[PDB]
Amino acid sequence: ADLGRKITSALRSLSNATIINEEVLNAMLKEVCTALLEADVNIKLVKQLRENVKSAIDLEEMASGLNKRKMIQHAVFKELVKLVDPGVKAWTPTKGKQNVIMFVGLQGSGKTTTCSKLAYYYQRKGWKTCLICADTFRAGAFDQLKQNATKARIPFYGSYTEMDPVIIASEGVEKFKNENFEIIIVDTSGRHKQEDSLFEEMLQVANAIQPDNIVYVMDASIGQACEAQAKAFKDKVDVASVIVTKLDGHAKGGGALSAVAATKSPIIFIGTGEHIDDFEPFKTQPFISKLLGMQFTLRDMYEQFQNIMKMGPFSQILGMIPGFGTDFMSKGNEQESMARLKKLMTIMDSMNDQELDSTDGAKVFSKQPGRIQRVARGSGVSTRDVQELLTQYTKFAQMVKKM
RNA sequence: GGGGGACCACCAGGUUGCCUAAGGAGGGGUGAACCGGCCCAGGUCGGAAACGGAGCAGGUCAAAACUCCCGUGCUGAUCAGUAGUUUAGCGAGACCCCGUCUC
Repeated sequence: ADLGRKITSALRSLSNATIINEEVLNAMLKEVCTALLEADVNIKLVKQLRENVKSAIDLEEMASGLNKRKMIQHAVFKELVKLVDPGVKAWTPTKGKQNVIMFVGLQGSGKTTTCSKLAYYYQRKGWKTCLICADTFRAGAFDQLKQNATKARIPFYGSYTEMDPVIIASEGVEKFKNENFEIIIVDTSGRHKQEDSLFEEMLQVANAIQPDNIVYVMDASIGQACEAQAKAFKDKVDVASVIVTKLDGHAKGGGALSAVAATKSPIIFIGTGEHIDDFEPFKTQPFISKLLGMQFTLRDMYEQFQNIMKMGPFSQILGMIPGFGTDFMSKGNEQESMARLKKLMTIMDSMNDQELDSTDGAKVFSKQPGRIQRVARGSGVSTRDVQELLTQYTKFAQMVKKM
């Protein structure tokens, strides 16, 4: 979210000036290239983007009569497309039946986190996922995967110390082909801080099973050293994809994105932190756009809050829409405003059908002050917080019936 | 957490009356608004945890209080007028005819 501010500052530097000449475009691209280099992005490819922008739109030829800065922002957006993502969306849905997808990461790339949290989105969309943990050389990560996975009702077939990921993955697939499942995600192990050594075993697994998709997990902390690895990743398996993880902990994600774009592949999923909810599919060009340029009852409010928290996760889509304004994007590192909503929902759950189905619950609570005091017995929140909720509901209903 | 006393309200259920014009050891419901108990999701408090406390939704009633019905005794009142019994006459009159007389 820093690169968008740095290029929005470059757009504000284009605006509010009465110059327009080649020097302003030069000084703006001098600030754009500085922002890309401070991300990580390679000065050769950035100067290639710059000379492509100049060869596309010079200012020596006269397209006489022209609204400016709009097609300039569009050309900068277009060249940042023609480098970050190769175009239209990478194919996210569930690819037919039984969906055998392989995952190979790196040591320290949050293999357990990615392989745990990718299943929740397909389970919420309505697709049955099954994880085969062939992480044979990580006995502790077996226990972390099981402790994080038993809260999600997922079957598991895999034992300890068989030393054969081929046999473990094959017996996993042939046992999850029993109850007619749909997605089979196979999580393979780590070795040697992988030089050239696990790809032989992964070719053995692929020759044994013949999977459908192969997705490799990459980090944002590596930066411009992703290229030599990605050459091997895209020469050994052609039909394969990337998941770039760990964005909020580093300032070097754009360099990894530029390395993947220079090695010419589309990216399906992306990770944005350590929490469960920090994964997003790719809406490629609108990600770059959102980055650069931005009778009502108590039961009715409770059900609308149910619908809003049902549209809950969704934060990179719902929070980056034009028309919001400045002074946001942190709100105290984004946690408590989503957390207190469930608390207010339980304060509303401390009400009965009469209070929730009456016409004006604030008027009913003003007529009967013991109804305010009855919420505090079962919600356990303070009566002051109940009264603050009722004043917020009163102002809310006033803004609704005036709205 | 382990134990010794003292007091209040009630229930089951066995004997009962210095008790009634009658006083069921009946059934049901709310148990709300903080004022009965139990199980207590989520949450909160204490704790490093195990776990435990106050306990909300929700469910529950042999045992806080309230209320309804049946039975009960007093008590007005309604219904069918059911029940088993209680003109005529007289005296005068015009003209004509018949005789007499005179000129």
